[PDB]
Amino acid sequence: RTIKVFTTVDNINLHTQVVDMSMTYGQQFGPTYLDGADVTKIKPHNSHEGKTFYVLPNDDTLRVEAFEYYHTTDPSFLGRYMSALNHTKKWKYPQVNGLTSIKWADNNCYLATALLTLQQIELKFNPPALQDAYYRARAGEAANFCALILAYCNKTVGELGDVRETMSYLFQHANLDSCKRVLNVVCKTCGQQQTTLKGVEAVMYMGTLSYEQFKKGVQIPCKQATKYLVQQESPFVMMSAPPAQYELKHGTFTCASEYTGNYQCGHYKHITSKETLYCIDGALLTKSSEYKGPITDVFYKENSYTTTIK
Amino acid sequence: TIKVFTTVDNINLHTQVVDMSMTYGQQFGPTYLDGADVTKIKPHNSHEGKTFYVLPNDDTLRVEAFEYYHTTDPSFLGRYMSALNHTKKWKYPQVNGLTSIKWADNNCYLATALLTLQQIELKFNPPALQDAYYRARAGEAANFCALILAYCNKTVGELGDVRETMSYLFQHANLDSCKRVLNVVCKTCGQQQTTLKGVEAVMYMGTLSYEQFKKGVQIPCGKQATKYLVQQESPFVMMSAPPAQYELKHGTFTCASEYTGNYQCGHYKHITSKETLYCIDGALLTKSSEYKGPITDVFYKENSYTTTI
Amino acid sequence: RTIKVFTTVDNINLHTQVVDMSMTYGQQFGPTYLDGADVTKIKPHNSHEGKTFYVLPNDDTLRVEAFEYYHTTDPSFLGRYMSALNHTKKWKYPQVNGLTSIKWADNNCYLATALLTLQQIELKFNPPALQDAYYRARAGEAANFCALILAYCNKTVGELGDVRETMSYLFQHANLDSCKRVLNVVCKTCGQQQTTLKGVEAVMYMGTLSYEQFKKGVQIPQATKYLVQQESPFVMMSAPPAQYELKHGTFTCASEYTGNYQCGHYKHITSKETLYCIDGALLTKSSEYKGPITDVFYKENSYTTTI
Ligand SMILES: [Cl-]
Ligand SMILES: [Cl-]
Ligand SMILES: [Cl-]
Ligand SMILES: [Zn+2]
Ligand SMILES: [Zn+2]
Ligand SMILES: [Zn+2]
Ligand SMILES: [Zn+2]
Repeated sequence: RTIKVFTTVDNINLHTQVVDMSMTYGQQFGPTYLDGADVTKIKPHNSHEGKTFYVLPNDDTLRVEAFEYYHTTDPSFLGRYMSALNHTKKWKYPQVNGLTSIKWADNNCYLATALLTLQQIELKFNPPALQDAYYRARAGEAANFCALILAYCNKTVGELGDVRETMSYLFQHANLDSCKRVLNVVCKTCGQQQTTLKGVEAVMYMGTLSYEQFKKGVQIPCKQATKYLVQQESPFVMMSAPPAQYELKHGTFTCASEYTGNYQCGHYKHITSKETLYCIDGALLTKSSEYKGPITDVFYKENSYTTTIK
Repeated sequence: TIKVFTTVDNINLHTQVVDMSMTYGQQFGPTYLDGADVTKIKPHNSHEGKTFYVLPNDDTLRVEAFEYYHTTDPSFLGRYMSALNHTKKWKYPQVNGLTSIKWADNNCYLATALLTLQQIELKFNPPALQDAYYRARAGEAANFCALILAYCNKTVGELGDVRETMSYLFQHANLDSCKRVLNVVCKTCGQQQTTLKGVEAVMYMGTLSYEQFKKGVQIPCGKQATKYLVQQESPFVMMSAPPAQYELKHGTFTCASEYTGNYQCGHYKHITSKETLYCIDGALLTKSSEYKGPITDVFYKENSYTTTI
Repeated sequence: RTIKVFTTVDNINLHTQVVDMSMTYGQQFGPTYLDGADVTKIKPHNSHEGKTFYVLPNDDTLRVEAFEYYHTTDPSFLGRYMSALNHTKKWKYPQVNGLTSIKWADNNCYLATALLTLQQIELKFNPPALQDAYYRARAGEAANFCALILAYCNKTVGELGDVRETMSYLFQHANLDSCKRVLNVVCKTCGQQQTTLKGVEAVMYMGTLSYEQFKKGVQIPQATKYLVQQESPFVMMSAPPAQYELKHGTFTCASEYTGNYQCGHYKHITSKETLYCIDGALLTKSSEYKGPITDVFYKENSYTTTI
């Protein structure tokens, strides 16, 4: 006695199947999932009739569809995505001041901070899987998008996390090709040193948080040199620096990432500049005319910059 | 070959003659020795006449398992044995009459559950859980903990919630004959009374004070309303609320659950009302005439209540 | 279409292999690793030609080589070592005041504290795998050594840890056989009680941190406990974390512990020309130190009491 169901790797190309009720899913399909739940070792139930089941690439049709949708060969990917998903579908994604956040759960403050930021910067993912989920995230269905993020960064639920690290991995799969930065390092001894970055390395800097400062001058070892921004072409810039007490002034930035705690007691909050300043702490929300605290990331809007130096 | 026992329940022992060359796995599939996964190792000497947990791989063991555990989930044993392998190394000291746990692997929430379960009238429907619950009260609380972790799909080290844990456990408790009746009075939308049975009858999330729950509580309807208790029939009630500063007065409650810390830095302590107030913090024990602190659960003794409203 | 690679369990006995490009590694070898990375499920790539791959003991040659090198029959060992390794190779091991530390990651403060201590106390591992890695640790390549420690102690990455617990498991595999301690407990009621410990139990004590005090007298259920004879290159004095003042050059190194439950942090203090506090990649100096200490290591050759 057999029933009718669907298998897929992308949840777009559905493949029609007739499962033997006695035999388990695993026997027939190998690794098999039902909205994250690993159903490899259980046997086809009745309620399953005409439901969609994620399976592993175990033929050429599914090996293509997978790579086409996910832009990855890693045969562990689905496993960890489905694992991640099984948890993230039980997380709460409340609307907070227009934005999909996450109620705090499983040290996920860094995923929340990522998710709030991604809704406020111009960006387009190269993988369909990521672009699709990024749309349905902004809507309010951000479970999938989170699972994919955890998957793409090889993180697991409960694992501690870094916003800046996560943004980096995600910007690999963003279309940032036409983004461009030009930096110049002036020592009176060793002369000049200019660099021309494209892609991810064009938008991210680790050293200071103030973008205005980054244009004027920044002191570094070669004794000391002067680093400044020559040309920036990108829709945003991310300015990261080791967490330090810093005053955020309204409307001088897009959003920021706060980090209290030191080791495994570390917590990210998200600050966003709107009509006034809002601090998004998962499901909780504060307002002030100005903000002071340990900031580690700051995002700034940009179109085209050129410096008035030499 | 040597003589050993396989079982799924550790009650029906099945006599076996294991080939010394071949590993356990080859002969039995997944095989465990007090939690330790011995699927890949070969029968040793010291094993003679020891009891080994195996997976349901025939109809005798498929029945015994479901009869004892009240679940068909073929991952259950795996996670129970995994859990067990750790919990058998935990310390379970007696603290003011009660089996606690020395702090280990973020287990403060299991400790708090365990201390509570010893102070509220309850009967588990699964034998596995009832059996272990008896041997827990005695002092052998390793198994009971493993089963709790198992039944709640938690793993060791995983952060935990007392209230969430109690809920999952009360699913397998016999609470059928428990009954609650609640009434919500708005001057706009009139009256609204509800008749809950089972788990939903004993647990409430909103406020900690049981006395206040009988008088009145304010909630949204585009207006706010008045919620009060009409009838309660159960041996205890659990009053949960988001952790908040609250004053515990001696002998106005059975036990409580305290929660300090915010994100992954959260700690549960257990407070119990006896001749005075005792705070059980794993293996540590304090006493005061009164207590003030962030409480999130309070348990109250009850037989039968009816309101004069 | 096939390429040439090497399989091994010890990375000393290399076994030459010709892998089918279509089939994955797993199909051909079972569990297969490339510097920790589990490559059981991926197929032989291009870059791999003439690289060394860790495999599981799946014949008697590799079952011997493994036990010879690791001194353990636990058939899970390599799995967890390679798993551990896959993370520890991404950790930073900076030099700090002469010593290989670790930048903080995955609650690893206790591994850092162990590692800093092991560089400052005379010790020899019985497993080759551990001695080999302990040399390459002191040099600066401490990824392997850490993986092996995590492996040998049945810990995983991110798992919370105890310095004293870790030292114990490690001293099992240290050659401490000729180490010896003699303790005497004097009650005016129940008379005298002396004990003769050898091996690991000879160097470790849980009760107080002061070695000088341990020689004079210590009160227990009361009675008086004192050290009669000590023969070992170091002693470890552990006690539940408590405020304690460290005086320069009265000890080798210590272990600090702030925090209570899962918020606990180990720092390492070392006595050199002055006092240095190693907190992973961070470094402090003071003329004196006061803080919650739980372990203190002392240099010793041969002690005998005048009591
Ligand atoms: Cl947040
Ligand atoms: Cl507790
Ligand atoms: Cl350290
Ligand atoms: Zn210069
Ligand atoms: Zn109303
Ligand atoms: Zn913490
Ligand atoms: Zn005595």
